[PDB]
Amino acid sequence: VDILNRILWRLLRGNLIFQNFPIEVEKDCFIIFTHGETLL
Amino acid sequence: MATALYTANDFILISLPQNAQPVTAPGSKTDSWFNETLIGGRAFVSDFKIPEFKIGSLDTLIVESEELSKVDNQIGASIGKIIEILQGLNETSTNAYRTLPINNMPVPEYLENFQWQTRKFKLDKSIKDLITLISNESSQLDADVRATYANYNSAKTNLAAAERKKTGDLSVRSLHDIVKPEDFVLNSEHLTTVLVAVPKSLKSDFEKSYETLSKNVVPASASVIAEDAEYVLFNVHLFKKNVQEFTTAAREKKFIPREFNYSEELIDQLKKEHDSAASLEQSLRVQLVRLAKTAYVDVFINWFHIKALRVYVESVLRYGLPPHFNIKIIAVPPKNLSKCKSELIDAFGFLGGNAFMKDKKGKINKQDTSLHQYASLVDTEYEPFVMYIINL
Amino acid sequence: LTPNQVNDELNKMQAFIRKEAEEKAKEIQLKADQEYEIEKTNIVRNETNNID
Repeated sequence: VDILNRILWRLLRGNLIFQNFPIEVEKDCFIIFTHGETLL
Repeated sequence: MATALYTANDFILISLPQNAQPVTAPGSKTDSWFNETLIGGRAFVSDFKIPEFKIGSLDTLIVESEELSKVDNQIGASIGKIIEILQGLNETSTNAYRTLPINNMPVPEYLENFQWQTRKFKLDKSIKDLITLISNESSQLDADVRATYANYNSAKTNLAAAERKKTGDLSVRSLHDIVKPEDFVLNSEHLTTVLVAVPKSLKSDFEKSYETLSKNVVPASASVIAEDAEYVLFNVHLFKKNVQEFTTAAREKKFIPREFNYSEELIDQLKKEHDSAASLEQSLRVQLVRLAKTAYVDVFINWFHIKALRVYVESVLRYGLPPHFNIKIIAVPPKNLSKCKSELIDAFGFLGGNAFMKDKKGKINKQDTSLHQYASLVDTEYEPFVMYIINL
Repeated sequence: LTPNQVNDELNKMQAFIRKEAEEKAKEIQLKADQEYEIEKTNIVRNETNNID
């Protein structure tokens, strides 16, 4: 989750609202809000 | 902080929205704050107001930033090599070409009068063509400067081989500038001349031996025509058949024969090789020093064209509207960069993030990690507002 | 986050979306006029030679 947050923050320079909510191997959810287009 | 510092000023290029206000001095003016407050007033501000450009759509916008980052780094590297080709040539020694004119206007003075250059780069053209034109120009120019410096290095190597042949050390050397019609005889074919490269100790040994090496050896021919530190170079005349006996007999004594005859074409061609090699290195060096200096300026104008573009497009991506921005180039005096960078972060940082913000300073370049490289193509550490650091 | 950050990021967000729609919509309609003019000429040109 943290490395996906960092890679999407380095790809979209800012431009995102990244959340995570633990699903209750352990896993996790994520919401991105890719504000715009052409990187979707 | 630095990356090729001589005595050149360091620059920070900033852009902001026109609604932005500092929080470090509330109610103050941005333009006034840069000159007056900013690092104890020793901050020299220069204009650097970049015009509007054709901005793509949202999908195309991501791809426009990705390319600006790459192309920026290429041009920046390539210029670094050109400076080096000069440094090595001794055309840049104390200081030269980082403060030197850029079309009859010094580097710091040129940035202040730099607002966009309408030399061939137009605002009736697309963004895409501007990145392709500028980058092509920059690559192509570097490749010609590199091809001549490679050829020059080769050319030095030929000349060096040649001087030693024309006199120095004997092991491949045959003389051709010390000819004479009697110390070097060959006009029919009966007589010929063999030259013998003899170590200094062995010089007496040759003067005694020369006659005995073969039968029919001409009298008193043994004289040192040329002499160097390691070796003494002799001429002896003898009959052509006898040259085989002479050479083998010479090698037992522990001399080393160097074979050179007095054919006219031989003498002429070796002499020619020395001359032709000096003329190639000479012409080349004059065109090559000239070509780099001419290349240097062009790649300078082109490096700043990308940064201006890069900064503009980025500003659009991060702040949104207005598309009209308040943009400056601030000249930092050497080693105050870190202190300058921090002050700007505190004031303006809230605009681009109220949580995406941390304190930071200076510029560190690495291949250890990709963090801290301030780029939109690889993952870096997110700056709180658009700021790019230029090191000269 | 902060209230200020989230509204700034919402005002930026829809500004791009409206802008992306204006910019694409311009190209479509700019090409639609070139297409009108061409196709009208072609249809005549073919047929006036037939009447001839």
